[PDB]
Amino acid sequence: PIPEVLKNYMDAQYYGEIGIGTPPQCFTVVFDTGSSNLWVPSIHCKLLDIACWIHHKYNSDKSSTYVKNGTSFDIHYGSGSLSGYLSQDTVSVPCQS
Amino acid sequence: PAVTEGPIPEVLKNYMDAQYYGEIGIGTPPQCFTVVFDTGSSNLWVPSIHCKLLDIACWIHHKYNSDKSSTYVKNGTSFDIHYGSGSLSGYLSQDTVSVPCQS
Amino acid sequence: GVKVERQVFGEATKQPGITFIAAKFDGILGMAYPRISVNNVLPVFDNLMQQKLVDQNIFSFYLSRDPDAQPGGELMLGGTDSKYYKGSLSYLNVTRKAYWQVHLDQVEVASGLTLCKEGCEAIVDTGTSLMVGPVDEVRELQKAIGAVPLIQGEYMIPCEKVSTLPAITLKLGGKGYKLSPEDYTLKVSQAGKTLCLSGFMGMDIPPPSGPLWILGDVFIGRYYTVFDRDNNRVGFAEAA
Amino acid sequence: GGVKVERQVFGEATKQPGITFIAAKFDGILGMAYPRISVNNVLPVFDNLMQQKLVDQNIFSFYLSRDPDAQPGGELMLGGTDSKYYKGSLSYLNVTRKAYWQVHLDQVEVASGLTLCKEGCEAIVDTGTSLMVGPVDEVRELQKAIGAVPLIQGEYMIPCEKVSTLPAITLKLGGKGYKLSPEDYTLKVSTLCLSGFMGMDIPPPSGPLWILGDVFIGRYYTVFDRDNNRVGFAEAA
Ligand SMILES: *[C@@H]1O[C@H](CO)[C@@H](O[C@@H]2O[C@H](CO)[C@@H](O)[C@H](O)[C@H]2NC(C)=O)[C@H](O)[C@H]1NC(C)=O
Ligand SMILES: COc1ccc(CC(=O)NC(=N)NCc2ccc(C)cc2)cc1OC
Ligand SMILES: *[C@@H]1O[C@H](CO)[C@@H](O)[C@H](O)[C@H]1NC(C)=O
Repeated sequence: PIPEVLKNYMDAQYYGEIGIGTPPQCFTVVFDTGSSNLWVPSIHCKLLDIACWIHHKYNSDKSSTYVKNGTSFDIHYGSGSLSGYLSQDTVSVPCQS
Repeated sequence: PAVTEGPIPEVLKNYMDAQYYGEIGIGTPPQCFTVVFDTGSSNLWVPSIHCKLLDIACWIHHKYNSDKSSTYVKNGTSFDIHYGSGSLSGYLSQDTVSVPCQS
Repeated sequence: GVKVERQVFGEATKQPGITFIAAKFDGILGMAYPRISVNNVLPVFDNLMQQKLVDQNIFSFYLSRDPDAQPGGELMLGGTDSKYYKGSLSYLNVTRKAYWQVHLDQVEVASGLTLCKEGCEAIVDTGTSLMVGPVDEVRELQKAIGAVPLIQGEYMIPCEKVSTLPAITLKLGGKGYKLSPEDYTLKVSQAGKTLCLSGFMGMDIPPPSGPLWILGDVFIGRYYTVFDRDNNRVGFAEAA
Repeated sequence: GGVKVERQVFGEATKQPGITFIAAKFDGILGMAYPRISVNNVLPVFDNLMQQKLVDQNIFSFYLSRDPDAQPGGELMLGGTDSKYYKGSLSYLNVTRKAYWQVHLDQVEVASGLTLCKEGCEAIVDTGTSLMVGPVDEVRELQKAIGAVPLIQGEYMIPCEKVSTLPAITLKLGGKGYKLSPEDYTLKVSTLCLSGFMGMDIPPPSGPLWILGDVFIGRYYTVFDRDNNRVGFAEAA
């Protein structure tokens, strides 16, 4: 079995490190059993998206296993919303970079 | 030299470049409270010991107790303040205000 | 580690609000069923399953409630870490394969109050920090535990009263899952001031999905949770 | 070394709705504007301190530190001015309306070129406001001009890498020019850079009004004269 160390922030946020691409690009994610989709901030994110400024961004040009989809997505969580576009790549757990 | 009293310095505490508050006293003997010396308002208010249980702010802040002051004068008149950020309600009272606390 | 080949994911370009500015994580890796997947994308674990990358198609969660314990938690892909739980796992069958949905027999308050008396449906959610229940039912609960409403269905308890509070038992699969007041209350400190946040939140989940109760990190914190995909069930143990 | 204001009417707050006061580090507020804007027309603390002849000069001054590390964090001087916290001479502005500490603002020139408040505005010197406040549209122009982007509650964020590159903002008061360097009108947060300029519309008869908050006062030692009904400013030290 693979152990994924989780970081605890104020008993409110539990997140662990993952990898997207070849070579893996590191990102911290919430392993949410209440949702069924994987998403990370894109490098092609809007300048208006401030959250993007202080968070890791996926760059498809730096990955060799990246497969383009392009299909637009729209997620609505109780707390917030996000939209973007679909992509396909290799997901490493833990990061392994 | 033997000089006359002069001006009163009220040391202020800075919290995150957002909050500037100093210590004051209400009553005889003075009960300490920290206040914002707001030049944008003209009213003095502190939390009362008689505050409603729903007022959570009250739980973690110093409360005035009129029974512990000898210079307390009851008025009872209700009040309501509206600031650009927030609001509050209560009742009026009269007492001695010390600057700094001097307790 | 493990490598999940040919995984479809979303590259977020717009994150309106403040929600994600505040957040310490970069994204979300969903682990519920493929039914609740946006644009019916095959989720990470379902792909990891299909690619036979694990022997057992199960995943475990240990969440530390210190909070500053090192590590602060663990996700075990393809098994269960015995060093983080006490006794044996007690399994509950998943009622609807969308969320990790189980039947909740009752919500019991030691002092007297019974909620969800005829039985409800609950979801085991790692992306929720508190316990969630219907607005009216949770309103009864906090009247019963002397808590007062703050804002956005959140209630606060005077810290001096936390000692005196009653336990809250959740009846799942016939067994009883007690939460002591220290389990269901959060000592939130800020600007040198301490408040006690109730681990119970009022929120109405609309149908067809709802009504639903949510067993969040408050629950999973006190009970090591196991998510079985081969047998479609959720197992619980006392966290160590 | 302190004062005792006898027979002072104040409010004992019993209801504080919201989260505003939960968050707050202080217990209450001691208002220092004119008796006109006093709720239930109660005589304010300083007006009482004046009436009781507890000071020689009926003036009060504020020094506010712009580094939360520094000790003291600020100073309120009742009945005078602390010369150890200011440079050069005070430059006085006459109060236009005796309610708030209201002064006429000639212009707000952005070094880059843009000029807000071109025909002149009315501003209030407010210690209970941390940021600078101006009309929503005028402040919107300002942030387009400094490459800042909006978040919520009329607040704007600037990429920190761009703060060096930013233009100064001069406030024309009483004929003199009060410059704020980008480091003066920007605050580092959590690491995010919050613009010291906020958009908010104060409705009439009171408004429209600009608010010179702690951002301003922190850079310019502020004097509040009640005998002469004026506000004095000096380069803070
Ligand atoms: C409530 O306190 C107020 C404030 O002292 C009292 O009313 C004021 O009385 C002063 C004289 O002491 C006047 O100059 C003010 O103009 C009055 N206030 C208003 C509203 O204009 C009031 O009488 C006290 N009430 C009770 C019941 O004792
Ligand atoms: C800790 O930060 C976040 C964690 C996770 C998410 C995604 C999410 O909304 N997850 C979730 N589990 N929602 C609860 C729920 C409510 C109703 C039903 C029907 C199901 C589930 C967003 C977060 O940013 C604030
Ligand atoms: C994008 O991904 C989805 C899910 O795998 C797939 O059905 C769809 O065909 C893809 N679209 C394109 C244009 O590649």
